[PDB]
Amino acid sequence: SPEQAMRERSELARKGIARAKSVVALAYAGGVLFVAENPSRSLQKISELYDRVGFAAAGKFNEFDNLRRGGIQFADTRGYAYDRRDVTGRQLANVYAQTLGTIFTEQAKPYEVELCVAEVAHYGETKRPELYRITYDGSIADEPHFVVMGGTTEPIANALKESYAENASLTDALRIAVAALRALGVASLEVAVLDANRPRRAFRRITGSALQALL
Amino acid sequence: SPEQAMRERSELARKGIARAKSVVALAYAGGVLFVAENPSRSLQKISELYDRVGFAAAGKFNEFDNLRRGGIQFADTRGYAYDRRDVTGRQLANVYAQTLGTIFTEQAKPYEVELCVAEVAHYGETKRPELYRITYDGSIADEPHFVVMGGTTEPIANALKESYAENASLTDALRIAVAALRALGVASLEVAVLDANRPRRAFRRITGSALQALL
Amino acid sequence: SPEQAMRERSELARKGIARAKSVVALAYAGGVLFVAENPSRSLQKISELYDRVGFAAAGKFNEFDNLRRGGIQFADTRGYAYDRRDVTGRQLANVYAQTLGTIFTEQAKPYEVELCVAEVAHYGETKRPELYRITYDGSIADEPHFVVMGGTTEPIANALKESYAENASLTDALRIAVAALRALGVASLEVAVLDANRPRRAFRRITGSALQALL
Amino acid sequence: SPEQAMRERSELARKGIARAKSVVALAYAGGVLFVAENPSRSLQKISELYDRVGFAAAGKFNEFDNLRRGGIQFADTRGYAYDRRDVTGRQLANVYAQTLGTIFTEQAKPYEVELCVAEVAHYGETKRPELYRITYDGSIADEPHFVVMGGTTEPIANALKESYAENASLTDALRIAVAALRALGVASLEVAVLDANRPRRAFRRITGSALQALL
Amino acid sequence: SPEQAMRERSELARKGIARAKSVVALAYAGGVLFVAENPSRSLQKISELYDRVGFAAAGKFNEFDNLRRGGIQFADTRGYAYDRRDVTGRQLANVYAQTLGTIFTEQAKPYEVELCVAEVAHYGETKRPELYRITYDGSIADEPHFVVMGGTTEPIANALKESYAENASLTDALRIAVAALRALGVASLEVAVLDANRPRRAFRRITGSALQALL
Amino acid sequence: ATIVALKYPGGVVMAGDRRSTQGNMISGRDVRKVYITDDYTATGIAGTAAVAVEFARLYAVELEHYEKLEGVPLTFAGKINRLAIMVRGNLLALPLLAGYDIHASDPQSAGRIVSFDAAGGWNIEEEGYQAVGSGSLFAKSSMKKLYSQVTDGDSGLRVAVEALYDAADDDSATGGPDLVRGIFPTAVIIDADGAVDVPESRIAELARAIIESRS
Amino acid sequence: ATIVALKYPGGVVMAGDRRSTQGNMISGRDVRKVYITDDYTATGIAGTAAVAVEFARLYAVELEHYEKLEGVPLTFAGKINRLAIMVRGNLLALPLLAGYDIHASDPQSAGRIVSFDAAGGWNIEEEGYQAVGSGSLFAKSSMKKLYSQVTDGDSGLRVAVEALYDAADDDSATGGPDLVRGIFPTAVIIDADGAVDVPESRIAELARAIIESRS
Amino acid sequence: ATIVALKYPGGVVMAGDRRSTQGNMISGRDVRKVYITDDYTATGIAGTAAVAVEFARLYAVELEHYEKLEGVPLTFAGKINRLAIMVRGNLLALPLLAGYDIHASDPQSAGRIVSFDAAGGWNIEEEGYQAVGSGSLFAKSSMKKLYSQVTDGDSGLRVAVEALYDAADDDSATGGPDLVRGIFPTAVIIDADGAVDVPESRIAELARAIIESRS
Amino acid sequence: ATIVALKYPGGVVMAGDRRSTQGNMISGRDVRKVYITDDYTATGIAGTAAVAVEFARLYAVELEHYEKLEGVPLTFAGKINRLAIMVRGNLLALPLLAGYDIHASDPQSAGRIVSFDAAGGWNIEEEGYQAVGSGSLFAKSSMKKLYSQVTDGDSGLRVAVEALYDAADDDSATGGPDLVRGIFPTAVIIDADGAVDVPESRIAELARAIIESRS
Repeated sequence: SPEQAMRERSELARKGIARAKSVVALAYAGGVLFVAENPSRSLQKISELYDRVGFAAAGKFNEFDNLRRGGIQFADTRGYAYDRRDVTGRQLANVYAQTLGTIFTEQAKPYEVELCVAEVAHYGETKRPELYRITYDGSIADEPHFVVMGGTTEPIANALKESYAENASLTDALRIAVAALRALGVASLEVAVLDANRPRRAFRRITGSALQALL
Repeated sequence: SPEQAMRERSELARKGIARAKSVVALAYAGGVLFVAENPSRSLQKISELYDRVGFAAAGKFNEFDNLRRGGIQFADTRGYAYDRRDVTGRQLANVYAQTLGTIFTEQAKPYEVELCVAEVAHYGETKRPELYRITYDGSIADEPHFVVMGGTTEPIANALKESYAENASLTDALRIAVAALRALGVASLEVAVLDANRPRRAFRRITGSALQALL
Repeated sequence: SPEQAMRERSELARKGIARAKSVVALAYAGGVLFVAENPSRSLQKISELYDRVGFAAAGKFNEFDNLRRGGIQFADTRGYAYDRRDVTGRQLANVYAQTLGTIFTEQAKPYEVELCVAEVAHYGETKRPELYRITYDGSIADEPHFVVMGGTTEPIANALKESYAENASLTDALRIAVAALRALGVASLEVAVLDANRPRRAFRRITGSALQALL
Repeated sequence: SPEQAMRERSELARKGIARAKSVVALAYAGGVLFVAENPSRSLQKISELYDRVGFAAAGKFNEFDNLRRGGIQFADTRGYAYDRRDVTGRQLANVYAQTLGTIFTEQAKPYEVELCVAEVAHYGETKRPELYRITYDGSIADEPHFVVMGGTTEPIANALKESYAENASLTDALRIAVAALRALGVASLEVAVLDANRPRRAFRRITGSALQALL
Repeated sequence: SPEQAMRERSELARKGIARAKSVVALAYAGGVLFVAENPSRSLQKISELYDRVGFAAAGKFNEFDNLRRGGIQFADTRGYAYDRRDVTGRQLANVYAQTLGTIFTEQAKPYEVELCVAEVAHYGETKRPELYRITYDGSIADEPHFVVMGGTTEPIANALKESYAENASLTDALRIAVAALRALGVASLEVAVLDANRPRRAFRRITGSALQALL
Repeated sequence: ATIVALKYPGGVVMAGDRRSTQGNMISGRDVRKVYITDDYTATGIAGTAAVAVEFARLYAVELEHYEKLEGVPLTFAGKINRLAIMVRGNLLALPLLAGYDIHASDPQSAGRIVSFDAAGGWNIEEEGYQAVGSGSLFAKSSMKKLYSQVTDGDSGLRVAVEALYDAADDDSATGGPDLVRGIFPTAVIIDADGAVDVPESRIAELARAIIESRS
Repeated sequence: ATIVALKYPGGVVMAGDRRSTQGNMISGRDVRKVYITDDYTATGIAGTAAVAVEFARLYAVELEHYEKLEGVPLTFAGKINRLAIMVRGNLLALPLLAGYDIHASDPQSAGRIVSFDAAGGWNIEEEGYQAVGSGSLFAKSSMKKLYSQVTDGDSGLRVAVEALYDAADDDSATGGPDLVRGIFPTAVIIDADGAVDVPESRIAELARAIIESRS
Repeated sequence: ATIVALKYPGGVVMAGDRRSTQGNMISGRDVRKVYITDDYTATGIAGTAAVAVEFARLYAVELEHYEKLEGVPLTFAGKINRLAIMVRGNLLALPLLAGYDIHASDPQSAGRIVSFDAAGGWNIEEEGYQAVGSGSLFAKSSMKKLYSQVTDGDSGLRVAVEALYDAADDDSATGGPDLVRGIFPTAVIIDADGAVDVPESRIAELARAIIESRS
Repeated sequence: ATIVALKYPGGVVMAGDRRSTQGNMISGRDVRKVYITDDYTATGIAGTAAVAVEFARLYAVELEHYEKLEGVPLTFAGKINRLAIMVRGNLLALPLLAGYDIHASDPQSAGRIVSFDAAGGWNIEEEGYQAVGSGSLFAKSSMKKLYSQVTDGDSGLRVAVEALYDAADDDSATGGPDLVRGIFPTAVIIDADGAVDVPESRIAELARAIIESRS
């Protein structure tokens, strides 16, 4: 009875994911904003995959750390093989979806992780940011505005659907994301951005007095 | 009891396929028309396999993306091995049927996908278009007029059986397909054709103001 | 309890075979006549294995297409190895029986196919035609007059046991086979013969106005 | 519970063997006489293994054909390795017993076959013929006078225990075997002998007018 | 529940062994006497392993024939590797115990065999004979006087415990063993000795008029 | 040895000599070096009979294998591709290919000649004639002057025989017409109706006429 | 053989000779050494026709495979990277690459020339012209003086034809204009609208004008 | 050593010398170099006795293996194919094959001679005689003049013995008739009734008559 | 070193020298080069003691392994086959084999001598004597004149000792009788009762008599 096994695995994965904290991604005027609750400085849930590709995850740290390392290795190999412009968010999202589906199908215990991949336009180019959401069983969706993962996401989803404006500022977006997450100072918070105005490397980490000044 | 397992797998595959959207293929005077509902620009369900061979699928994106990539690789290898005229829709349909049957038999979870392969005559030749339908368990059928896959296909099947005319125009066929699918503007729609009047590459994508003008 | 599993597999194979169409083979004066109901021109159930060896099958197309390809490859290899006269219907029937038995024993799901192998005498030689029947579990039988496979074979078997004459003509045999199958014009019918009067290649396909004239 | 599985496999093998026809072997003055009911000329249950070694089997044709081929290959290899006099009936019986035991133990479905190996003295030598019986689970027994395999063997066993004489003639032994089997003309009968008076190859097949004259 | 499986396997092995005939070994003044009931001349249960090592077994012939061949090969390899005096009964008993334990543990069906290994002193040396008993699950025991294997061994064990004398003669020991086994002429009996007075090869087979004269 | 092929309106002709030597000693007298490998294709290898016949057999087997597997003969472009794979795998003498293109727009310009260089690369001749072998230079120089007289099949055959005679006149490794033994060169003519061997009497008469004219 | 490529405002031109020789003997007369492998890219190999055509076919297949898999054509930087992998794997004659960069900031300075050295390393030409082959030195020395006259496509074509003529004047392995047979060099022009082959009449007129001027 | 085979109406004869040497020293005196490997086939290798006997044994084993496996002897075309595989695998001295074709249309023209060159390619002789070995040239030159006297088996045997004598007269590595020790060449005659060895007395009388005539 | 073997009515004798040298320096004085490897078989290798003893040990182990496994000693034809496999695997000095055939029809003509050439092929001697080693030529030339005096075992032993003396007289690498140290050649006699070593006193007396006669 494959239906019973599939339902039990889905329930286990949902229970595992729902116990994790909430990480949210926003698309403001200058790129993509990542906000997460990280009480530990040593462990991080937001990282960098390539020049214009970001990474965010929620769930067991060891399960998505390996996925992040594999994605970084794959992006580096593909960039060195063809060119640096070959690597895009679509390919990383697709390979992550295939890997998650294979883990869900063949492995004994499914991964209790949620994945988000964000891409920004190259320097001197105009293009709307792209956000992708990968679900534990391999499902892939495209989110035009924002992605909310981890925990009770419904109240935060409603709080973000309301009072959301395009082409906002970094400070305004940061306050909106913080208010949505609360529905929280320098500590227990992790903020990273994908600045499209950077020449080559768009990933940038905000931590310290700069975050307090922005807040 | 293999019968119980086979019935459960078939029920799971049918339930998975029935939740997907509807994609329809039509055979008009100038080739084969593909119409699908695609709210995401990034993800596509209609692609190209060879010079005169098309591809269309419905279901989980990750499951048929791999099949499309494998079919493209196989077609390229066979074309480089013998000749460019060796590759036909029959061989691709047969290999897809064998792959789907093997997945259904040996793999733990069956693929919830529906496959359609369409071929057109070469330049300067007269031959009726061929349409093939591959079902998840490996079943293969030949459809002379149209193929409907995904979702509640019965109302669309009746709406296409009625008011269908051979040797129609591109615009008339597009309107007929849209009306059948509704039983829907530039957005949330994907249209591709296989133009037999092209010298070598018959696949062509219609997107933008051209689609609105045709509509 | 191997008995229960064997009975369930046999029941599944019989149910799968019984849903397929009927293909019949006749031994007239000039060779072997193959008649089958094939509404699709693209898919064929009657093919050629070697110079004087034919092939006929009923059931799932993908399951016996692979068997036909393997038999053709084996016949070609054996002919190139020893000589062209080495290949006979007995060896092909035996290898098909071994393959079907192995599939039934080890594979998860048995093949729902029925196989018939017919051979004719070489040019300038006198020898009665040989007909073999291979059943899904590997059973092999020798049929002196005719083989009926697929569907409700009992009424056709009785209709062929009655009003059957040796050393008949091609037209008379064709009418007898058509009447037995009905118990059906150019379309939805596939006719092939093994003409013993041919020098080297005995297989011949009748399709088009010739079939109507013969009918 | 290995006992239940062993009993079920033994019952399945006995049921499979009991549906087959009866083949009997007799030891007359000039060698070993093999009589079997073979309505098909193409398929044979009696063959030759080496110069002075015979073979007889009852059951599924495909199951013992492979055993016969393997025994022939093994005998040829052993004869080419050491000498032609190395090969004896004991070694073939032992290897057949090991193969049957391994098939019964490890394979999913046991072989429903019965094996008999007969040997005769070399030219210009005096030695009583040897008969061996190999049973499906690997059991080996030595039969001084006759071996009966296949079908309801009890009535034939009693009919052969009564009215059996040593150093009989070929015709007398043939009539005795035919009468025992009936408890049947040129057709539906297969007769082979192991003539000890032959210089090198003792196997000889009797078929046609010679069999009728002997009968 | 490993206990249930172990008990079922032990019961199956005991049932298989108890149906076999009885073979007994005696230690007289000149070596070791082996007596067994062998109605078939072709099959033998007593053989030779090395210069001063014997072999005896009871149960299925095919199961202990392979063990005897493996022991002979191992003894030959060890003798050629280090020296001829390296090989002793202890090493053969130990390797047989390990092999039987591994078969009992990993293989699906345990071996229904009983093994006995006897050794004698070298030429011109004084040393009491050694007898070892290997049981199907790998258990090893040392028997100072006699070993009884196969069938209802209790009555024979009591009959041998009574009226047994050390340093007896060959004829007296043979009569004692025959009387114990009966609790039987030249036929249906196999007698072999390990004569310590032989220079190099101690194994000797008694068969024919010599056995009758000794009896 | 020398093989010459030249094009005429509506077809192509091929011919070769009948001499094989080991240095300065004549080895064969009636060596055949031109073979028909398809209905519209012939090949020729300058060398021993065994190599040429094996090459022709392998090419015919490959072509027939593809024909039986896919049900349609290969295109002329695909036939050359498979031949080059065989030539590259072998490496040696190099083959010469001549055939008819039935899919060409102009039937009168359908004959083709293909040559392989030492490196194994294939080239399509455009000068209308080609010769390979040791006497290739003399034959080509003769055809250079004699090609203006070719207007039909008979004229082309005469010119080919004259080219062979001229090549044999200046090379000791090429044999000329044998008017004592009666061994003349073999020729093959390919046209719209297929490839056919030329009878030896027309070859003989043309050779006799050329010899008489040269006197 | 010699292949010359030079840049003109708004595009680039490429041309090659039509001679292939085996040392001091002429092998071919109409060898084509320049091929179009993409919409904005052409390649040329100085050597036999077979090697050049196989290289062009392989490069086109690779480019089209990437194009079909990822849906977007490779960047010019990525096209060179894949070509160098093919050159390194092969090792031989070295290729010459000319193409148009449609993503360049300045359309008038978009033509590119790429050369590979003996070691397989690729270099981008900055002097505006490049020649490869046996007569490369003479052609380059001619373009050194004639490059000041290039102002458009026609001027560049004239200068390229003159460079080929000068290279053929001093090298015996390069063929000049054939005014008796009518075989002139082939040229390819790549601009913003794509790569197109130059008609033979304009080539012929330019060659005739150059020859008349040289007299 | 020299082996000579010549054809006569209704059969073929084969003979060889009885000398083996290591350079200038005689090694053997009664070496046998012709063996019977089938009922209608004999072979001969010019060399040491061991190599020839091993080759004959291997060929006989291969032929008998096929005969026992398939129940029918190989055709003459298939016999040559298997022999060439053995020759190619070994590489050395080269074998000579002579046999009778019982399926030939004309019984009087059924004898066959097969020769293998240094490269391993097989050729069928059409001149009626063939000789291999060191003295092959002298024997062939003798048969060239003596072949007009062959009209039956006895004439062919006389001519073969005379050819062997002539070959031994001019070569020191070939032995002539030994009238002191009584060692004469061995001969084999193959006809419709099978291959038989010629008795030594008829060989002796023919050698004596030839020697007397030469004096 | 030299090993000589000659046949006498009812048996065969073998003897060898006792010298081993490294070029011009004597290495050993009592080297034994003849060993008994079976009850009816002895072998001898011309070389160092270690190689000969290892070869004899390996041959004895192989023979005893077969004897123990199959219960019957190998035939003489099978003994030679196994020895040749060992010789071929090693490649070196070549062995000499002498034995008694107990299954021969004539007991008086049962002695056998087997020799291996450089290539490893075995030959059966028919001249009644054979010698191997550096002084083989002198020993054979001596036996050529002295073989007429052999009528029993003692005569054969005398002739063998005389042959060894003659071989040592002309070769510096072969040692003659040492009448100061008391080291004489070793001899082995094989007859119907088995192979036995000759005592050193009879060797000594024969050597002394030969030396006295030579003075």
